[PDB]
Amino acid sequence: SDKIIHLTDDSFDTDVLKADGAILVDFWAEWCGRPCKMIAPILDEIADEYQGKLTVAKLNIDQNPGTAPKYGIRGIPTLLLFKNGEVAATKVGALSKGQLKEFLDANLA
Ligand SMILES: [Cu+2]
Repeated sequence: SDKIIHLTDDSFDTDVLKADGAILVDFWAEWCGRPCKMIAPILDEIADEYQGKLTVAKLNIDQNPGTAPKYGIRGIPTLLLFKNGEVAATKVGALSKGQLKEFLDANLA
């Protein structure tokens, strides 16, 4: 987890919406079991691998309850890709590294 911005509702406008470039935000909570657990190792790899192309960040919805409403998240994990203030694309549930790389490659072009 060294490269992964830990977000709060207070920091989201600054860290995400005012940032240059792309950032992938993982919405999660401790009560999400296996599907959240399954993507957390892969995100450390992606954050490493897309260094300078993309920032990965996590927001725990329990501890931070006002963000997922403004973007309509129904379930966790949900991954939202932001490019310069805007939602470019959404991926819901657990997925493999290979299909997470397909989602980021198609959208960082
Ligand atoms: Cu790390």
